[PDB]
Amino acid sequence: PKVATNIMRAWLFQHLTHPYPSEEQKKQLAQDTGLTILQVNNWFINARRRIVQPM
Repeated sequence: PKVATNIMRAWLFQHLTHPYPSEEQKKQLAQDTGLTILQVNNWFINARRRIVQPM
């Protein structure tokens, strides 16, 4: 769980200007994390929603 989260957090911070992984990138992250494409996409939707949310 921690490893998977760190994989996607590292990718996110390396792509803050365009935090939208392509279909191929989603497949790479799913392989590295052990998550499905659906789960990977959900994690990034939530990440982008929480970044812009107010305090």
